Amino acid sequence: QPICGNGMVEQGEECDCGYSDQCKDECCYDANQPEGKKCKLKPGKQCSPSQGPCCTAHCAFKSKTEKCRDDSDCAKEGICNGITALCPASDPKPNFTDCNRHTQVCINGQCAGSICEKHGLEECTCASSDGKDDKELCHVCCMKKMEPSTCASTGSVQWNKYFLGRTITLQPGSPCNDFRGYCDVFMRCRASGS
Amino acid sequence: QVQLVESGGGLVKPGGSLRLSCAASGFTFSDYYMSWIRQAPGKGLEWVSYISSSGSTIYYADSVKGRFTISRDNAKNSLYLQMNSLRAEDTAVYYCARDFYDSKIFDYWGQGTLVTVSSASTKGPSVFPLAPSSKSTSGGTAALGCLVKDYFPEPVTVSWNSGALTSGVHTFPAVLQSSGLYSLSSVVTVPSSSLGTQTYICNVNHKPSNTKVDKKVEPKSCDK
Amino acid sequence: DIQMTQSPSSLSASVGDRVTITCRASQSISSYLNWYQQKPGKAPKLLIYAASSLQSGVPSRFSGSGSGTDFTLTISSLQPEDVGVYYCMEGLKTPFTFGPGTKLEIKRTVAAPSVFIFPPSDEQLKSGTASVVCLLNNFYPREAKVQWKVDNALQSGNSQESVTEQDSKDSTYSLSSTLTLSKADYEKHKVYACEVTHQGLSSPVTKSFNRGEC
Ligand SMILES: *[C@@H]1O[C@H](CO)[C@@H](O[C@@H]2O[C@H](CO)[C@@H](O)[C@H](O)[C@H]2NC(C)=O)[C@H](O)[C@H]1NC(C)=O
Repeated sequence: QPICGNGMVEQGEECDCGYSDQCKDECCYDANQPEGKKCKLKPGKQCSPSQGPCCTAHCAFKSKTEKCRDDSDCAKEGICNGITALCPASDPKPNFTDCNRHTQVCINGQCAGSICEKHGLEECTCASSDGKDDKELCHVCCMKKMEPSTCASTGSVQWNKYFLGRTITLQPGSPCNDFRGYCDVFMRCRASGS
Repeated sequence: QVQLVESGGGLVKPGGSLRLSCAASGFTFSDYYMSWIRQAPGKGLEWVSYISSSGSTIYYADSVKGRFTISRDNAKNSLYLQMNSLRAEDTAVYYCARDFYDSKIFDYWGQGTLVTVSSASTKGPSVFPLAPSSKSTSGGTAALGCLVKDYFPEPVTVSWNSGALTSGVHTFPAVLQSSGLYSLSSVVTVPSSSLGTQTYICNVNHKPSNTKVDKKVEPKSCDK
Repeated sequence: DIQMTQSPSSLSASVGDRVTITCRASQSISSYLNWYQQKPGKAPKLLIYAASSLQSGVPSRFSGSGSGTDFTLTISSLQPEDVGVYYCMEGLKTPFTFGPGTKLEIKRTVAAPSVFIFPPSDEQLKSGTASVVCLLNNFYPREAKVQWKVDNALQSGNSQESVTEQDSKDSTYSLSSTLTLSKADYEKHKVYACEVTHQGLSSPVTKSFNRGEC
């Protein structure tokens, strides 16, 4: 149901300033207008703010080299294309950059995997015999490629050359304990109810 | 079953300290995390502390850190929550809970215990009966009650007929009389025949003054 | 800083009405959110552990839902025992935050308030004061009006009205005021009464007693 009038702009239409009582945007016809001009872009206008962040309030495309998307952990600042009212695709930050509070790396211009593969390793799940075995679940561990027996914590004599006494802690929302749990803010693996 | 009993809590002067204990009757007390959550008299619930099974993990809230010292004894199946430097905003009912193997967050709770940070002094509750109608009708039209006059901290318990009388019993927290005095009245409506058949008595326990009063309610019975 | 909003806060509906409560989150809180029910005097109780999961022993009419920043509790058929205050508490991105609290009353047909008048006790009279109590029981709605016409003189104010909560068993209310006076005030007037003006009473039915109290 792609209803015209919703604040979001869907296909078919091009601007959704809304109903007349709230359509402050002059670039767009009101949603309660005749169907010939049903949420259509006003004549002699270049863009509307509802189309994207690269439009001026005076219905003109924001010039090129104008910022539209902020810098992220794996994304550089987006500049307006000067030809479209939407922020174009941001150029990705370089591979393996420290991401997700240094728990992960910048892969494919996004934040996935873990820091283990930054050092040429792969991530793994540790396990303790007795005591506070929960804490280890929220502690990042790494393994050699296809060698599960090499699994060890980041902050250990093993992987010391890579992490140098850094017991990296998982971020809240990251799964743990072989997906059985999800790590919480208190650094306690938690989930899989019952 | 699961049953948690909380003891302590009362009238503490501003500042100072107080001790609170939670007793966990039936469950594997050494296999579950423990926690404390409190609610002010007229506000919402608010978490306080979260305790691991064998120590090694003791969190608090940013509003209580430096004031609350919590402890536990798995052998004794108890959960202590010592609190220091109490302010006026600590007047609340504190609830004991069990923060399960981090799942079904708090599967069970306790009834709590009120904490009053007022600078006043505890006063013994006078008990006065509210008599029924001596010109009794029949068919079930009657009512009787007890008045707990001048009782303070807050908490009072009323058990009509030593727990036998439960249906028709009504009780609601009182309001300050002129010179800072709570005065609660409990009321129950009973059949007119039972008014002349059984004996009806209110059992009131004022834990803070440690005064227990058992007052029976009988009709006026003038011209003795 | 995660912000927990709960809409609505106050809510009155009749038996069998479908009820929806929304817990609004400032950011993308995790699905480890549980809904709890509290009744006054007693302690809260678990209703729905994580997103759309019914706890054993909880009535099976409840049904959770929601993702991202919006979570929803759905009571399929409201019932007299569902009166209470409901809270939403999230997890895993949560220092155990509790929602503001959705209060929920019930709507029922108007019932006749049972009015009883209680003269004071003799022991209190020797102390120096006296307390006369008027009682209203098992009525709806909260609408009330109590007048103390001592010796037909409509003096008012030493009464302090206490209003109970809705009994889940029968969805009714209760109320009580307390007139307080001194010894000389007790002999100051002759005949005491309390007047009731509930809307379900076609007339202001008043219960009265002489000072002889017998
Ligand atoms: C740079 O980033 C690209 C985009 O993610 C990488 O390409 C993939 O990286 C993953 C990382 O584990 C590999 O599993 C895939 O085999 C790669 N190729 C494809 C087609 O997905 C790339 O490896 C990164 N590194 C370099 C040096 O380019």
